[PDB]
Amino acid sequence: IQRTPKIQVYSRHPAENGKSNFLNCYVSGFHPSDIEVDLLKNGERIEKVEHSDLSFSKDWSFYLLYYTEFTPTEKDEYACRVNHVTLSQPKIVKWDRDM
Amino acid sequence: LSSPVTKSF
Amino acid sequence: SHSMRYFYTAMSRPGRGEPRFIAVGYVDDTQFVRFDSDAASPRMAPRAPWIEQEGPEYWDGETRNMKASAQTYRENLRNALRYYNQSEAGSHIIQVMYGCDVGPDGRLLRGHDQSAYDGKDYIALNEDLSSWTAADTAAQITQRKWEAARVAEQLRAYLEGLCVEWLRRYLENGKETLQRADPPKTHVTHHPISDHEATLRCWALGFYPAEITLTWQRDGEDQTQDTELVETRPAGDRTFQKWAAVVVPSGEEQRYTCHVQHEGLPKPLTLRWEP
Repeated sequence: IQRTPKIQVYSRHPAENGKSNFLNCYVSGFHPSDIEVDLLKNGERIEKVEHSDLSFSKDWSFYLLYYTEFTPTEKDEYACRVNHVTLSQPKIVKWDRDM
Repeated sequence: LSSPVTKSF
Repeated sequence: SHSMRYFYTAMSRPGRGEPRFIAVGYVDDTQFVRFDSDAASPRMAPRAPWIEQEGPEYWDGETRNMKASAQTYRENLRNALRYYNQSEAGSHIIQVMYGCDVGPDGRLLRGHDQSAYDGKDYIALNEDLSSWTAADTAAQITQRKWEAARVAEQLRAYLEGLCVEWLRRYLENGKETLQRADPPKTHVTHHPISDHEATLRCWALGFYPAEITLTWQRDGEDQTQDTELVETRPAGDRTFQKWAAVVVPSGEEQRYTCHVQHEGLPKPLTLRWEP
């Protein structure tokens, strides 16, 4: 059994330029459990990233929330990079403040 | 509180 | 009504050490405990404020029980490998979820105990709390061992006794958050895509429990099929977020209304883009 991850990149609170917030990367629906998740700032890996405890849904698929403290600006680009046995190349999902 | 019941396969 | 659930994941990793065992516990949508066997010193740990008030016999008892479980699950991984005649080279996973549901009066409504092997159902305790449903020949070996060993009688005693007793306790202790529904903070945003279309996005932020219904209506007509509805996602603060967006033709925005139904709302909300 192999299930590819669903990925959502978003903030804890509505984005306000220069106001502190949390950048989240929610990965869910995957199997097996081994997964690599990185949050990016202008294409570079953010080092202070935490994650929730591995849990799973009623269908046995795993979910994890990866999160980091961040301050949105007008020019800075944020993204989440995910790797899993199901992925040919890592997947990069850009942060859109309107999503 | 978790289950104390042994579930040996 | 309320529920308590435990989730166990046991994963082998040949050439990479002994199997890993992770357990998490929930009351309703609130994670309240965790255990991970990879930790230097594995312990059942709190994840919600209202559980922090449980005494050390609780945490020690839970840690002991989790380690005995991690050990049973490593043996179970070896047994499953023999039952399935699998190679010692592949990584395998057993998952388990069990717990109880109680009604508004606190009486046991239903007990649960389900296990999976490599992401597939393996064996489950039936609602009668006295018999098992085994998914395959391998799981039947387990079922017979569990019938001989009176495992269902033991689980029933747990589900009708301790499980219910403890859930009642957690609900009283966490009454301020577990029994107080946090309504969503709502707003509608508008994003021109081109000179002829625009996205309307209805936000429901900071709500608890996770159960919500966010729908768009155009002139009082449901737009489920045309609505991009993201899966309910954790805000990271024990509350949830959800949004439902619709791409609308420019000039139609005022005809779209977003409808929010949630436990914490006395009456359902109706929102529009307010320019």
